[PDB]
Amino acid sequence: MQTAAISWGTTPSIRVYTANGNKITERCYDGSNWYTGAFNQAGDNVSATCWLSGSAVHIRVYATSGGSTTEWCWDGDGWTRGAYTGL
Amino acid sequence: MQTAAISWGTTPSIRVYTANGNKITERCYDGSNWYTGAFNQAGDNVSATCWLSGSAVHIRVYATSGGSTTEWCWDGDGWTRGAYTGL
Amino acid sequence: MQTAAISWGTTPSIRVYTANGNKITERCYDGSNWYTGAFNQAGDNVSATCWLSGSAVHIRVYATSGGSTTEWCWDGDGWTRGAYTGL
Ligand SMILES: CC(=O)N[C@H]1[C@H](O[C@@H]2[C@@H](O)[C@H](O)O[C@H](CO)[C@@H]2O)O[C@H](CO)[C@@H](O[C@@H]2O[C@H](CO)[C@H](O)[C@H](O)[C@H]2O)[C@@H]1O[C@@H]1O[C@@H](C)[C@@H](O)[C@@H](O)[C@@H]1O
Ligand SMILES: CC(=O)N[C@H]1[C@H](O[C@@H]2[C@@H](O)[C@H](O)O[C@H](CO)[C@@H]2O)O[C@H](CO)[C@@H](O[C@@H]2O[C@H](CO)[C@H](O)[C@H](O)[C@H]2O)[C@@H]1O[C@@H]1O[C@@H](C)[C@@H](O)[C@@H](O)[C@@H]1O
Ligand SMILES: CC(=O)N[C@H]1[C@H](O[C@@H]2[C@@H](O)[C@H](O)O[C@H](CO)[C@@H]2O)O[C@H](CO)[C@@H](O[C@@H]2O[C@H](CO)[C@H](O)[C@H](O)[C@H]2O)[C@@H]1O[C@@H]1O[C@@H](C)[C@@H](O)[C@@H](O)[C@@H]1O
Ligand SMILES: CC(=O)N[C@@H]1[C@@H](O[C@@H]2O[C@@H](C)[C@@H](O)[C@@H](O)[C@@H]2O)[C@H](O)[C@@H](CO)O[C@H]1O
Ligand SMILES: CC(=O)N[C@@H]1[C@@H](O[C@@H]2O[C@@H](C)[C@@H](O)[C@@H](O)[C@@H]2O)[C@H](O)[C@@H](CO)O[C@H]1O
Ligand SMILES: CC(=O)N[C@@H]1[C@@H](O[C@@H]2O[C@@H](C)[C@@H](O)[C@@H](O)[C@@H]2O)[C@H](O)[C@@H](CO)O[C@H]1O
Repeated sequence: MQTAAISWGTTPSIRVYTANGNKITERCYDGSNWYTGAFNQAGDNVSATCWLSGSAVHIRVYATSGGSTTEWCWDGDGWTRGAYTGL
Repeated sequence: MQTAAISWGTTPSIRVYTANGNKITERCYDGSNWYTGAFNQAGDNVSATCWLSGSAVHIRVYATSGGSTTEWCWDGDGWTRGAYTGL
Repeated sequence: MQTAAISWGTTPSIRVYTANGNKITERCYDGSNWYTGAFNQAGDNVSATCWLSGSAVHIRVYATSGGSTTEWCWDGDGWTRGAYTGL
């Protein structure tokens, strides 16, 4: 089981991505309880990065399944497939 | 052997967490030599994130041992167990 | 195959490091297409962190090959070996 962690803002908000059993899932903290996030994609390995434009977070998650990495994008309205390609 | 890296401030300070042999340890840079940090917890996988409140760093380390992830918190006065729960 | 991801600035710029087959490589985004970066070093595991001094990025990549981690530094003019030592 393998994780990636990101955080932003002053609360802060935290997101922890966990790869387990070929599934990546997401747990979320926004200042009170931890909860399960919307992100669900295939993979055995995960990394992530984020940035703020004002108060709005943008997240990129790099989900690797076997020999292929897929980027997933959060830009305020759902998870969308990004343009990233690997070697 | 698997690592996680965080950094903050303008020096910068860097912390590198290494999982090896079911032990996670910490090496630290604050502008001169690298040294061994106080963090020691069980795990075969590690991620980390941090933020600043003014000059004061807050660190969260996610230590995974088998099928369970535990959060460890640095908030200026020692490492304490966090509220994070996984699936 | 295992990745690390960093990002900076407002574009943003993103760097994704991938360890595969004992080689770590780098893919780069600066606002248009993804491209292959200059970084190439040995390892089966990678983490990374970065910071800005004004507009200038500084990157540290921690490349682990077997039982040894080596730090690699980007400070505006090529990749150089850092002072990091592990246990
Ligand atoms: C508190 C919370 O849950 N916020 C989530 C929110 O997730 C909800 C679920 O709580 C609910 O059960 O289901 C609905 C779908 O019917 C939804 O998935 O979704 C919102 C809207 O996308 C998002 O809240 C925003 O979060 C940011 C954090 O900076 C900010 O506070 C903003 O004002 C909120 O509106 C939350 O979604 C999670 O966080 C995202 C950044 C991303 O990680 C998601 O995958 C998470 O589910
Ligand atoms: C330079 C240094 O060592 N700072 C450490 C400091 O660690 C010391 C050890 O050096 C000494 O050998 O043992 C004592 C215990 O008897 C202690 O563990 O501990 C201080 C206080 O917690 C902390 O320094 C603070 O670091 C921040 C960095 O932003 C800042 O400069 C502040 O002004 C300092 O007081 C250092 O602890 C390390 O960094 C922490 C953030 C965390 O990573 C720890 O696990 C590290 O040991
Ligand atoms: C757009 C781009 O490619 N920028 C790279 C640039 O890489 C070039 C290659 O494009 C070309 O094919 O080969 C030459 C060697 O002959 C070179 O490797 O290299 C520049 C200069 O080092 C660097 O651009 C700078 O990037 C920063 C990003 O913040 C900023 O925009 C600045 O103004 C640019 O000058 C790019 O190098 C990449 O990014 C680095 C941070 C690091 O990740 C490298 O390993 C990447 O190759
Ligand atoms: C926000 C931005 O800089 N660009 C968006 C486009 O690219 C997506 O995000 C960037 C950061 C990088 O992760 C890409 O791989 C990813 O595809 C995106 O394609 C476009 C879609 O309409 O939206 C831009 O805002
Ligand atoms: C600093 C903060 O926002 N909350 C602290 C509490 O939660 C701890 O930190 C947050 C960021 C998250 O990592 C939690 O899982 C973690 O438990 C903490 O329980 C409380 C203890 O007295 O202190 C708050 O400051
Ligand atoms: C930029 C800085 O704080 N120090 C540089 C020196 O150390 C290198 O960078 C730091 C952040 C840390 O990663 C070290 O392990 C790494 O060696 C560097 O040795 C020196 C070389 O001339 O340049 C400093 O600017």
